[PDB]
Amino acid sequence: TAHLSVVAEDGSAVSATSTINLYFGSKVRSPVSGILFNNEMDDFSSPSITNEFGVPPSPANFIQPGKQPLSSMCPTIMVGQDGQVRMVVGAAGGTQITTATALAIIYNLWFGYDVKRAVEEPRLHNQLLPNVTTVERNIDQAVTAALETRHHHTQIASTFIAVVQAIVRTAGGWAAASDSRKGGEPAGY
Amino acid sequence: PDNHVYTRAAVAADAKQCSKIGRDALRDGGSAVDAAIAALLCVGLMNAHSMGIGGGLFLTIYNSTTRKAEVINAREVAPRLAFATMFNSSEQSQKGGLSVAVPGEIRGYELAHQRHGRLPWARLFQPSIQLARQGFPVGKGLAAALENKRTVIEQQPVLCEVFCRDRKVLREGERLTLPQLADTYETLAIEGAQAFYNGSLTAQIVKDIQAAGGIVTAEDLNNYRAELIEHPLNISLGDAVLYMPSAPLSGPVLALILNILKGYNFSRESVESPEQKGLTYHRIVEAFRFAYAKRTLLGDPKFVDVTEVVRNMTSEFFAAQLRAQISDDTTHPISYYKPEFYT
Ligand SMILES: *[C@@H]1O[C@H](CO)[C@@H](O)[C@H](O)[C@H]1NC(C)=O
Ligand SMILES: *[C@@H]1O[C@H](CO)[C@@H](O)[C@H](O)[C@H]1NC(C)=O
Ligand SMILES: *[C@@H]1O[C@H](CO)[C@@H](O)[C@H](O)[C@H]1NC(C)=O
Ligand SMILES: *[C@@H]1O[C@H](CO)[C@@H](O)[C@H](O)[C@H]1NC(C)=O
Ligand SMILES: *[C@@H]1O[C@H](CO)[C@@H](O)[C@H](O)[C@H]1NC(C)=O
Ligand SMILES: *[C@@H]1O[C@H](CO)[C@@H](O)[C@H](O)[C@H]1NC(C)=O
Ligand SMILES: *[B]([O])([O])[C][C][C]([N])C([O])=O
Ligand SMILES: [Cl-]
Ligand SMILES: [Cl-]
Ligand code: NA
Repeated sequence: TAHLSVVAEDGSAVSATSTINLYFGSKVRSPVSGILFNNEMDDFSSPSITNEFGVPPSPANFIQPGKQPLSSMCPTIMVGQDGQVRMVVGAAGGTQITTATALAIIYNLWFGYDVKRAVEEPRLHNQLLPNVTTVERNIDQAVTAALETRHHHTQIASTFIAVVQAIVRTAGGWAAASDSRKGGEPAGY
Repeated sequence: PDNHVYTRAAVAADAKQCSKIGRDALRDGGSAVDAAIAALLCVGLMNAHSMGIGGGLFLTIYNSTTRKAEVINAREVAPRLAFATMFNSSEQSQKGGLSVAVPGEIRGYELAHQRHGRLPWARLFQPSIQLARQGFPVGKGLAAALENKRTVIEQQPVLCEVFCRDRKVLREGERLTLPQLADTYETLAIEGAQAFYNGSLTAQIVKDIQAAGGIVTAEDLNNYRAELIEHPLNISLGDAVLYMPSAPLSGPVLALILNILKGYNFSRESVESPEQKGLTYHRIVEAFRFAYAKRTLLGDPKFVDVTEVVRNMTSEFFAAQLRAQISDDTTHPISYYKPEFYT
């Protein structure tokens, strides 16, 4: 998955999230065209496949011909009451997309972190099933302690949690950030 | 510190070269949509593990003149020959031709460009055709993905053909070229989206998917449509509106997380001491747990009736009912949050 955020000089914006699903998709590359084909069928539930201990397959998300599988993607644009874009945000990272997008928004909108900090700040994730909270390796360990004393069991992410690209309007113009977790950088004028 | 502030316009992509390509499209008079497409075509090269013309996408688009937002749905669909019981193991659903859904990417670019484009279609491809031919150093993200999937890549000659050197995956900094994709991008630039769906590329797409055990047919490609959504999901937060896609995407989940949390009136004070910060992050996790409990009823709204589910997930009053169940002192067992597998 990849997320891109764009604001043009006229104030119009695009938040776009695109995916072939797993790394390298289906692992089927055309030798002629070079196209690397998605494995988006894996995002459906299947009655015969248990994905997680104790978790039933979801019937709302079974395969039918012509159906689209449920996605965690959530490319978002926040607009102020005056009609000007405030934030363009989204994320990559499977089921961590939605929580990471929420966090980037919380971090900027409510905690008052600038856009680069909102992107770089450590994240955490819980999706109910499975029943664990995943935290990034550099999270404030007072947060880990606060979670554990409230009976959450935590685990540290082996790599990182999601990839966020964001733009926020400031007094100075359009502030942009790409996530160091994946290595991007923005550009503009 | 690594901040980037622009007086006029900005592109935040996950590779610097693709951000620059988007920016150059803007500077040349492109719309935000033109820039997005040019950048996306580049990300499909530099982060080829992540996305590209073999996949699908969603776009959320805001027009500052009309003050209207729209969504373009170009996510992949299950082919006509698909059925509920087609897979019996994770391997079957994840690897090989049968795992392939009908790609939507290029029809999405086309619909977005028809509605909002300023630059010629071919101009959007030109910088990526050059990049794919000249090659580029493998970046951090792609290098880590290559390492993670080294075994499968190294044992598949058609992947090795582009992603290896001396029979081993490329490492960060080593040059990657994508010469066949460059040619495909050129065909798309010249012949348009129809080349992919009902034109010169189609038979080969079908041949490739079927050779790998799949069931995508020409009819599937011919019948694929991107979809314009004139009324995306929104929620009000303070003096702002947040536009996001509804089912089959996770706008309803995001909406519920934020609507639960908005009643706590978070501010900079919420993170100013360890006591406050700890409680704040606990509350965030509990909001996640409530929101994900509701997610299991979501699916493609053309196939599943999600009307009432989504109404609740986007209701501030419903969210207040959930926030009232968040205990400041403890988390709870799974059943507490009432995950439902049926309505
Ligand atoms: C799974 O089993 C069902 C029932 O026998 C069958 O229709 C389907 O073809 C199987 N799928 C695979 C990939 O073996
Ligand atoms: C934004 O809306 C205006 C007014 O209807 C229209 O003239 C313009 O084409 C739109 N911009 C884009 C990029 O679609
Ligand atoms: C193009 O579409 C028509 C039907 O719409 C079909 O007869 C023809 O075979 C298609 N060509 C390709 C290359 O898919
Ligand atoms: C939010 O949602 C619905 C669209 O179905 C509509 O009642 C309302 O106009 C939308 N608000 C904005 C600001 O677009
Ligand atoms: C929506 O929420 C109400 C509680 O406010 C609940 O009674 C109802 O069952 C929910 N509807 C669905 C479809 O879950
Ligand atoms: C999930 O974790 C919580 C928090 O410690 C615990 O109360 C519960 O027993 C766990 N298991 C289930 C099935 O919820
Ligand atoms: B991406 O590689 O992070 C996968 C996203 C996919 N699981 C979806 O559409 O939610
Ligand atoms: Cl990304
Ligand atoms: Cl190639
Ligand atoms: Na930055």
